[PDB]
Amino acid sequence: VEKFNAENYWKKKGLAMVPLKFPVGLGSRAAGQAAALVHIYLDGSVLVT
Amino acid sequence: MGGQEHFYMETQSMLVVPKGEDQEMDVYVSTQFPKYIQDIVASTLKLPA
Repeated sequence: VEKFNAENYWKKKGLAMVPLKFPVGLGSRAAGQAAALVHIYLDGSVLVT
Repeated sequence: MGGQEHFYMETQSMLVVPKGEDQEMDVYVSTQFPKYIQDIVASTLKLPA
């Protein structure tokens, strides 16, 4: 990229790298609670929500 | 001893409605046995419960 930028005036290439720390978490324990309901019917099939 | 007609004031009534997805069927029936309606409808449609 630096060799390209040295040989060209009206066009420039660029390069960059950034790191990532995305923390995951809500403010409280109550904000993270979840629930579900699962049924098993007599033919063996399952309904989940 | 002779028989007897139930003579429920509401006659046999039902409205069956396909969802349009995965052959889902919502069946609204005047019945005493929703689980039985589920079995015979799914069996006739070759579907899981």
